[PDB]
Amino acid sequence: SHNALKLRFPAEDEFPDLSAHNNHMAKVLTPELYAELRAKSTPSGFTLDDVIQTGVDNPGHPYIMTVGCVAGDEESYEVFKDLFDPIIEDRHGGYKPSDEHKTDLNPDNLQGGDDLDPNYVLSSRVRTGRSIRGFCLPPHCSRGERRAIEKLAVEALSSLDGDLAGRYYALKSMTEAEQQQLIDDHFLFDKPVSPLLLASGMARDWPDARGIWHNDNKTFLVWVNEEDHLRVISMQKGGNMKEVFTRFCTGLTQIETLFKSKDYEFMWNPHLGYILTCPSNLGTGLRAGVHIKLPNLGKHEKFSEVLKRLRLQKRGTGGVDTAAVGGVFDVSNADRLGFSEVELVQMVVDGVKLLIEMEQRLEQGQAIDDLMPAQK
Amino acid sequence: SHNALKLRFPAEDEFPDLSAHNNHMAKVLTPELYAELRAKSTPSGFTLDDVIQTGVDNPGHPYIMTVGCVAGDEESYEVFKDLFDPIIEDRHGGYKPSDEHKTDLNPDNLQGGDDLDPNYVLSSRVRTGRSIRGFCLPPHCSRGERRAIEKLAVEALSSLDGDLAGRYYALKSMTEAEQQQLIDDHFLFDKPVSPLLLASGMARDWPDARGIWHNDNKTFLVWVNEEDHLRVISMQKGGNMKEVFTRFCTGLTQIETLFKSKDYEFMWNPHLGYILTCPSNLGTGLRAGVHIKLPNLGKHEKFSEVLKRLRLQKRGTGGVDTAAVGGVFDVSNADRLGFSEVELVQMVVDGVKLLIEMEQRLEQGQAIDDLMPAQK
Ligand SMILES: Nc1ncnc2c1ncn2[C@@H]1O[C@H](COP(=O)(O)OP(=O)(O)O)[C@@H](O)[C@H]1O
Ligand SMILES: [Mg+2]
Repeated sequence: SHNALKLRFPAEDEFPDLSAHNNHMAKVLTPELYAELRAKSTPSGFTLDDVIQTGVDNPGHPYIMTVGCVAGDEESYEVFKDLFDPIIEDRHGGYKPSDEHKTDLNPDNLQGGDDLDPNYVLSSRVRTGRSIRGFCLPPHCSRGERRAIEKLAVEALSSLDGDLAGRYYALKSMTEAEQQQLIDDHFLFDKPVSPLLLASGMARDWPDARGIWHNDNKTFLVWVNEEDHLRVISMQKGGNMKEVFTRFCTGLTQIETLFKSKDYEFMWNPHLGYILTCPSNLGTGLRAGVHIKLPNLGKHEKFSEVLKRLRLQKRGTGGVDTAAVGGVFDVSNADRLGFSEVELVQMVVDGVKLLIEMEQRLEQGQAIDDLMPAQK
Repeated sequence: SHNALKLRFPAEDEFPDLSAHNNHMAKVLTPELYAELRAKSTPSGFTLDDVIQTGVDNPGHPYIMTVGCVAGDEESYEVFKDLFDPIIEDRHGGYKPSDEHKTDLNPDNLQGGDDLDPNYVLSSRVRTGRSIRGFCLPPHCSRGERRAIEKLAVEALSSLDGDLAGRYYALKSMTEAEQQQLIDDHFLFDKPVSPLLLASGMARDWPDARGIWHNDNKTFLVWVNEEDHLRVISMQKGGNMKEVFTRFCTGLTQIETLFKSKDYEFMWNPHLGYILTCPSNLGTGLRAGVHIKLPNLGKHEKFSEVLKRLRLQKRGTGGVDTAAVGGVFDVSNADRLGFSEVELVQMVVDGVKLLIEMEQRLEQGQAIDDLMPAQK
């Protein structure tokens, strides 16, 4: 046993140096908490050192605040709750250990959002992730488990029909140009270059058992075995978020149904909602957003604050690990736990509209300056 | 006695609540049939409540309907025929109570099948199950009966020689080395984890009297006292399905002959063929299939349809085989009752050969429409 060897050393000699680190894990992990949890392990053998490695290796990130830790299996969140609970509370605006997560996958509860200004919104996307109970998560899953997961996913998705009928495209089976085309077109996950993906062990055996399934129009897609067992995605050009979300809920429900038929269930509990690798993706694990052109807003003052006020996050055109190019920003809901899928999409819709108005505060004749403070 | 107690309650007080159930048993068990059959029992004491317990415990799924009942002895099918007959008819595509099942274990009747293209067929296999008359089935057999069955099996199997010379491995005394080898060879079975099997009572006293026997060449395998008294499997790499089926037939014949010399025989009758625990396994209880490479066809939208038309079904795989090929499948006959063992193996042989033709067409980037078969 390796952990057994490490346990021969006093806890202080193994405690990581997080002095110049800026991630959620670093903000919570103390010498005391490390000494208390370093001897524990989940049934699959995942340990605290495994949980925090990415956060030790990556002091920060150039575009967003990172969590700095991952779960290796469903039991990770329980065995190491004294580490995860505070992180979750911080990352998800005060979500406490005693709080409950609520789901709402009914499109009808989303007001408007069916016509975000086309001149500003180039495309709308809604995604989430799901883990199959009984298997270890990507940071820890063996080649055998990953292949088993791929087998089940492929089997299940082959049942989707109608507008959701599609095909599975194994990473290994596509040419270099085919892969890059899908990536650049915003459909497929990038090559394993993410500092998180690398340091957490999620890039092992790449591209074995990884792939993408999608319908003919590429408006509904499922990533298999990338950062999570499954990443369910609904997307299309334009700003009809309502339509995107409706298709999302429909396909997501049909997928769970298919899995249940085979007696498989997604990792889920009343407190954390759906369980995923990264604590930031718990609850709904939902990220709804748009590629929005705001060449001046992205430059304007306190833009970072307007997004913070609306619980929104910004990413590059190529995603979280990229910068915005041509003034096109990736704007989506920053929160995922403590709000329902419907409430989340509603925040993006309402937030975008504002961003647009704030976007039109110069080309015509206006600008924030008068009615602003007076916080109430 | 206990049944006498229940008979003191009105039938509707003992009637199971199958409001949210989706299994064959639930479909046919009306309040009237329950009241008509709840007072009956077989000579071994098996009652209707015993027959349907697993179906009451396991609701099944709308999309995938389970059987929901089991036979506890040979008489169960007769005593509770008013339950089983409709279930059998529905499950086996219209097999009527008056239909006859023809058994054909003569390899000479199989046309060809000795040359399935080895560039596609990685291995061939034929599996079945048998029950020994005079003993209750797994859900109901006592420790004594189970041990008696094991002793008979071990004795007969130890008599096999030459190509069928083998060794017996009791689960009880199994070492770590033996189980790992058995695991690597895909020969091991463990205590069931399926609630459908557990709820029937078939896993009692595990692993008492359970065992694994296989010949030295590892082309003939027998499981003792698992789902049924005996599960017989013949296999080998390549596409010589005729050879596999021939070994299958010879092994079964010799075993049966050894049993007869001791005044024992397999449960069998002109209507249901070989009697087994689950109604879905009646008739031949045979599954003949191939591990086959079909990377192109496997991605074709008409793949599931072609298999359906050929009266075949598939299962994806999770090994290095499909990983390297990008599509290896387990394809076998779908029918069990109303077709002889020969007709069933013939359908796999004929179907496979067409699948290979379609695969070769797709390799040439051609269409397979002209090869599409009509439902048979
Ligand atoms: N609103 C959007 N419209 C079109 N593509 C998008 C949108 N948001 C993100 N993407 C695509 O998703 C990728 C980045 O995904 P991130 O890494 O941002 O996904 P994460 O949302 O997985 O769950 C990028 O390559 C980009 O092409
Ligand atoms: Mg991503």
